[PDB]
Amino acid sequence: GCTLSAEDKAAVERSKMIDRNLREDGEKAAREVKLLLLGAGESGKSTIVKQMTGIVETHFTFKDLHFKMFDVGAQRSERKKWIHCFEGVTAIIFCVALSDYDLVLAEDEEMNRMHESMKLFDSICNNKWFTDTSIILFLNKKDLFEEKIKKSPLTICYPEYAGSNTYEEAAAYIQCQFEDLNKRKDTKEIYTHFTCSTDTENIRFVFAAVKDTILQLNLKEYNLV
Amino acid sequence: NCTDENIPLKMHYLPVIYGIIFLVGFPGNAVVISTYIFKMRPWKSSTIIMLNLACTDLLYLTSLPFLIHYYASGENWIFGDFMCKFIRFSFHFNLYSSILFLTCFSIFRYCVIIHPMSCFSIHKTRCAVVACAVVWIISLVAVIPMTFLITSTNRTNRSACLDLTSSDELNTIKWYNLILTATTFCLPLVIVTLCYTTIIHTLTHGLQTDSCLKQKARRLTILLLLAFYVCFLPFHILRVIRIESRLLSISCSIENQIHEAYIVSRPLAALNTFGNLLLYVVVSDNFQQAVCSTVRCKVS
Amino acid sequence: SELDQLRQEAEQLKNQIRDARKACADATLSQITNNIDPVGRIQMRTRRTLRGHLAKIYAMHWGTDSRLLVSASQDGKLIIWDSYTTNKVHAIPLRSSWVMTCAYAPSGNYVACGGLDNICSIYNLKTREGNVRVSRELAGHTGYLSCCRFLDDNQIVTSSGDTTCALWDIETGQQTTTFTGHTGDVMSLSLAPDTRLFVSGACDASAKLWDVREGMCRQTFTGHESDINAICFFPNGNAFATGSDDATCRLFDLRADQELMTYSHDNIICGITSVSFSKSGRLLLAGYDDFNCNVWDALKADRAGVLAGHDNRVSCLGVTDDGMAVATGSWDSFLKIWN
Amino acid sequence: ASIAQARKLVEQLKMEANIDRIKVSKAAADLMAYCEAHAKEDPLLTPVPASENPFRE
Amino acid sequence: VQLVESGGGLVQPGGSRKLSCSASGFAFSSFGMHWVRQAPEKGLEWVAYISSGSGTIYYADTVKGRFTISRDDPKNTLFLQMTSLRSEDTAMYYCVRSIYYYGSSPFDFWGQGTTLTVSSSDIVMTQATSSVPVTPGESVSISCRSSKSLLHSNGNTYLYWFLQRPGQSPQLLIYRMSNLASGVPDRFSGSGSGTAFTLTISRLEAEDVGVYYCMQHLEYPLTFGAGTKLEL
Ligand SMILES: O=C(O)CCC(=O)C(=O)O
Ligand SMILES: O=C(O)CCC(=O)C(=O)O
Repeated sequence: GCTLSAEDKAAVERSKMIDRNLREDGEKAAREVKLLLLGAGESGKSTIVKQMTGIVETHFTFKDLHFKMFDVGAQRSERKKWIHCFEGVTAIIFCVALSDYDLVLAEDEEMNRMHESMKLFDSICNNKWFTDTSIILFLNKKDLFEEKIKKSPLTICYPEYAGSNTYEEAAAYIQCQFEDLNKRKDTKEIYTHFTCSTDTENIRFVFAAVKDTILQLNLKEYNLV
Repeated sequence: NCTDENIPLKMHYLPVIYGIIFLVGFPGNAVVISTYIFKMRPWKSSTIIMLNLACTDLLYLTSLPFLIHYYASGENWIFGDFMCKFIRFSFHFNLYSSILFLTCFSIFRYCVIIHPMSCFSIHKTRCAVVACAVVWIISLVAVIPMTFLITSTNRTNRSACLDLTSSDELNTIKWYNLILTATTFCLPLVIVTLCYTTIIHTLTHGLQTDSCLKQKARRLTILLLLAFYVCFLPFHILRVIRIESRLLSISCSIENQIHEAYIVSRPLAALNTFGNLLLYVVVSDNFQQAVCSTVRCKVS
Repeated sequence: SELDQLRQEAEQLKNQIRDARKACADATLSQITNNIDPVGRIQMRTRRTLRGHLAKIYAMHWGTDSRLLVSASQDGKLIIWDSYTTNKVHAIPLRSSWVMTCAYAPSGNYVACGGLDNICSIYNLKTREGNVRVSRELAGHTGYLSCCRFLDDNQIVTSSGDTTCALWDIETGQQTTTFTGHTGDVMSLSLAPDTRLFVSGACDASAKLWDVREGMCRQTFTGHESDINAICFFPNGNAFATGSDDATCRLFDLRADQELMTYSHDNIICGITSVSFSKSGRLLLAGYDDFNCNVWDALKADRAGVLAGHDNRVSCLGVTDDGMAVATGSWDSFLKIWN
Repeated sequence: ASIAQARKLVEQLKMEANIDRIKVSKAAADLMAYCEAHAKEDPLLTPVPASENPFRE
Repeated sequence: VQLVESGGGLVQPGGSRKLSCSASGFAFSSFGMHWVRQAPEKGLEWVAYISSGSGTIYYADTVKGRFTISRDDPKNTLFLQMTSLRSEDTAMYYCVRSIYYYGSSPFDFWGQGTTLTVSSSDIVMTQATSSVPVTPGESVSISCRSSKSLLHSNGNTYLYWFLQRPGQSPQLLIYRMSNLASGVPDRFSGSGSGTAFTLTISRLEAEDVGVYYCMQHLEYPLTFGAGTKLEL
């Protein structure tokens, strides 16, 4: 400070003001809930936005918080080269349709969109960047599933399937199958939810899951775990 | 007049225990402070409180060798008249700041855990600084009167720096001790118990009852309470009992037993400054990662 | 079948190219550069530590005057620093915070940014109001953007993840030329010192030499066994070096049109994120996922030093024009300058 | 357009298969000569005195 | 970009007055601001300076304790409050902007003037030649000279050249003794040594006639030089 000219102290002042603004912005942006929305070709990633190429961003506020949702559906590039950009999101919202257990995809041959969703869910869950990120699993399109399970049984979705042909048991079987493939049950657990067409149960469930996730990240910053 | 008889115990066991405590706790606090300064430079709202607690522990430990020399070398004080007052002040000033810092951290944990998304000002870096400044001011204000009435004298040709409970003015000491205990130990005890019981109750009722974290945290929260109670209650209870017993007319033997109990109770606070370090820095993931980063960099 | 005939023709032409490449190999760089004295041990110490970013740092570019520097982080910030005094000259907030790219204009008037939004943003630094405005927003790519490499104040190259490269005229705001031929994502770019040709390295484990003024590929270089993430020219512009995901750097030669040297070690298994060359071209600096960087004697492949001062992956690495210092930026939001 | 797709490859290979190539020994010699003629101008190879670099402290 | 000043007028010896700059066309919050006064028939004289964010404030020795500098960023206004005016405060006040960072150009834009009429150490810079007779199409040289040496230890020589046309606010030509301000024709060139400097006009025209001032930016008193008038 005793060897600086009159034009260097002003530069230091400008740098300090920049630093203060950066710190304020970082403080503001550290209390924002971040959700990464993942799914399949058509599973409900559009209709879920009703509650309120490249990245698609959505902003909203539920009680006093600033929820931000990131959608990557038009990113047709290699997923391995950018998925590490989202290491640190508050939650991963995975949407799976329940009426895709008997529908083939454009490849035809032997495809079943339930199985492809299973592979994608497994790959996302067992990623090395998401070893401590909470996953909220939504099972959309349940009303149609009902109809389908009346006439068409859960025959061609799992060859080894055995038991009664009813909505409740089949839904439990699908939920347990999806809760499988997560080989980290000690330090991770899924938040399953059968979506109900009321537009308010879903947001309450997401808020509860986010609250628990924040509680379990406030037990690690304060030396309690 | 029931002359003191605990001359072998004080000059035989107190220096040994004090030396062990100082030797184990000085380098540990130094390493903790260095790791906080170097490998954790962007400070959060909890690292500031932990660093201040480490500073108080270090300042407390720096005053031990004087007492170790005093007890070992008979009962003669040679460092001077002002040094006696300064050392006996530093002991209490850095012993009653640890309690307040633990209380502040307990309040912060309560606010952060029970209102995870309803108190956004706790996470700021200014609230911790303000709380630490308030804690320092309160502790200094509470301990200065102790400096005002500690006695160093020439009891029976000796040069003895008497402790708080065995000086001349007793009535003033009795009332000051009662007031200080009431406003600096019992109230923090109640606050800590309430916060760490409500946290324990909350960590049992919730979405995920069984987890790798919601069980470890509830296991550690009981250890914190056990350490606080075991280390702090007997010291104050026996201080009050001894100070009250001085005024009354009791047999010499009973006074000797109370003195022995008080003497053996006073190292429990040093055991507490062990436990603070052990239970607050060693079992934290961030500190372990910061420590391992230095070793990894050095190896490569 | 005509398709079968064309496939056989392609196979025959590839065989002819391989035979021609083999017939021109009489010795090797390791067999020729066998009597020169080794460089020794290259010991470097951190001299500056530029802090202020609050998230991962994904790109960085040096200024032409070798004093000003630019860095992009994922907190939505482009910071322009003065390296000598560590002062923050400028701080620009981005419209989109998913950014992995940086470019500094050779004149110093402009900076360029890009990322997951498929848009190249051009910011003007010298305005008559003390601000930093968005001069341009070039769009047209259908995949994320990964490297810019300004050419002039009015020409910019771009490499994107839709297996294509582009050359844009900034004033008009539209693509002037498009380079196609890669069969995978492209994450690299490096222009020749004379800025008439450039090289790109893609995710199909191959690199291509493009001619800027004609928009057609000249040579294709293979040899890697995984995706290529880094590329750089030798200072004389007659060779280049690539870094990939198999823990191996490789030096290729333009004129002989084949691989020259391989830089790898047994106890290195991570990937490589950056590659840069020293001023004289004797030292090759490569940043790894081991949270550190390695220096290789370019003419003998012996490792000559290690720079280890980062707590996370090293993502960007650069060397000044006069070769005084080397700047490394990592995912712990810290830049370090080694001399 | 598969026939029209696997036909630009043939033309590209013809273009890439008709260039002049020098021996590896000559290229190695040129690279070594360039690396040796600029040794003294490399501050990272031969460090400058502490009073000459701009990053002293 | 413009700064318009209000206030001025006739005052009695001993009193109060307030001058205001309204700035439109640039980011007012990023520029430090100067008040510089010129006597009715004398050279420019620095008066006061306020930093960006109001962090740093400087006053001239002549006007201290009775002058105050203030800022209003939301309203983009700069205030100077003057109390107990003597007869030496009769002058014309100008509003100047200055932004400081690596490579900036301080003092680039000078506002208009507002006149105040009251009815009733420091580096020394010298300009020897007060008047110079010149003709168009030739080469001229103007030289300044400082008591101290303006070459700092970081290599920067802080010297600025301004041109004031007959009835206009001064315009910046050279900053730091070798750089050219934007919009200035390339025929203007400046150079010199640590103590003696010079300005060269390669090819004169009919619009270069005026008064040239040399100013230092080493120590914050900011002394100016006398005038060197160029006439046809
Ligand atoms: O324990 C006692 O009897 C008095 C302790 C003491 O401080 C002393 O005798 O100087
Ligand atoms: O703290 C007391 O009440 C007496 C003992 C004491 O002052 C000390 O251990 O230094």
